[PDB]
Amino acid sequence: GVVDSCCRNSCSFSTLRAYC
Amino acid sequence: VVDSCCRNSCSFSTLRAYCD
Amino acid sequence: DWLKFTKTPPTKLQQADGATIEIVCEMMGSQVPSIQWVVGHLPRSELDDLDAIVRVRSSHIIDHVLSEARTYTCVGRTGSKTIYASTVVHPPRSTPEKTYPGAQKPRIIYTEKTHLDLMGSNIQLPCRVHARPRAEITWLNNENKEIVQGHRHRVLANGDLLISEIKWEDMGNYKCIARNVVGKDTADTFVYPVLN
Amino acid sequence: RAFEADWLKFTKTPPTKLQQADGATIEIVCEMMGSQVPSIQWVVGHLPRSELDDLDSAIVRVRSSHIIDHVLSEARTYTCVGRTGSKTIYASTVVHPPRSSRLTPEKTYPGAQKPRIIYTEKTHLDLMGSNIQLPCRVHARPRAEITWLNNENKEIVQGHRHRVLANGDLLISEIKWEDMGNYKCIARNVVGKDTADTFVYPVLNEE
Amino acid sequence: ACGPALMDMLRVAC
Amino acid sequence: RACGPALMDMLRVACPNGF
Repeated sequence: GVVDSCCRNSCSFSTLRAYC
Repeated sequence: VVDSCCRNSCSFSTLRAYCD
Repeated sequence: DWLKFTKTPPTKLQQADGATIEIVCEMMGSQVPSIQWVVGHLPRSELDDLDAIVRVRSSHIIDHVLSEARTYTCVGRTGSKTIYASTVVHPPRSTPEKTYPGAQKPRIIYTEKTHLDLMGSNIQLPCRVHARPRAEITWLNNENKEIVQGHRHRVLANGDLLISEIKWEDMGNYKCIARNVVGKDTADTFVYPVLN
Repeated sequence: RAFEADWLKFTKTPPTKLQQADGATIEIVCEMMGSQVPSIQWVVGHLPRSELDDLDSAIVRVRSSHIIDHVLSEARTYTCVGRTGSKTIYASTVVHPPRSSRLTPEKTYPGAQKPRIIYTEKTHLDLMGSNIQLPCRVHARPRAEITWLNNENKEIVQGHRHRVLANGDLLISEIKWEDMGNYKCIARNVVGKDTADTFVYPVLNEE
Repeated sequence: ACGPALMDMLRVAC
Repeated sequence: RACGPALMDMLRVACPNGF
């Protein structure tokens, strides 16, 4: 469910890598 | 030439006239 | 920093008379890697300019029958890292060395499949067509409207689209449309702006 | 146009043969002038047909040089390809390795490298209100950093019109005559610098 | 919209 | 001004016949 949270915000980097 | 063109802008047409 | 193939060109190919072969090699890696092709056996020779994440694809078009086998090496380069694969194309068993003749469809030979960067940073997505006659580049956007040169965006001399100081609104799927008389080709570069 | 002319001519022609003085660094230069923004490309070997792009006003004189920084195991031919529009010309250099060597053949010289600007435009003529992209392409290890000087010689700052790209290319937009002059590329890294001047002349009009 | 990209990105990145 | 022989230099390559 990366897309739902990370994409929507959208997230930045380290948050993305944390996912993964 | 230089005087003709450099002092003011020169047309592409105008430059050709200079060619020998 | 890293660099990995995501698509690798096959290590051997067999040509077919009357056919046009497109070799495709793509990679993902840090800070805008750059793909380059060279033909022949070379040991380690060097090129071509020494002055965020990106997945970039590039292809080589063999549009004329071979007179001998040849090797085409696709070279990837970001910063310290450098990676390579080769394809050997055997000529068919059945005019060699004569580019096929007359109009050819555009094939987009250099594009970026996915681009990640930090906001406020200017990015330049590339479209390099290969097509005869010479094709025309039109750039669609995230909501599929033709680009306007607003100084927000600028389509460059080479077909590369320059999106200045990216922001969230800008995130999405950008498309390149290359058209000439005998057809079209199209490619979408994702864009995702990460934040500091 | 049209069926032509689209032209292309050699201003500086690479020499037909060179001898690699041992542990030498050989830089081969070819420079050419023609219509549109020509492109120089280098390839090693003997090749029949060739492949550059392909994504198709103005007259431009371009320089490009190839840097061999390692000792050759065998002779090699270095070919410079020039292509504006439907034209193509090429010139070739065969570089003999030295007679004897105290070095490993085919091993890039190790060490710091002073910048060399390998790709520059000596003269760029285009019509007023046209956008130009001047190049500086450096070959320096460590990686060099490009500063651009205008005709006045004042450094260049990001803005409307003048703008410096990631490639090192300087992009001037909707050019006026106020812009005419000589523009300088300074490439500098930890060991030193090299410089290039790109003469620009906006033409008019018609009008 | 962006759904697939990150996953498509995801495999490669880590 | 600055163009000076830049033009002259350009022309000699540029034309069929040069000066």
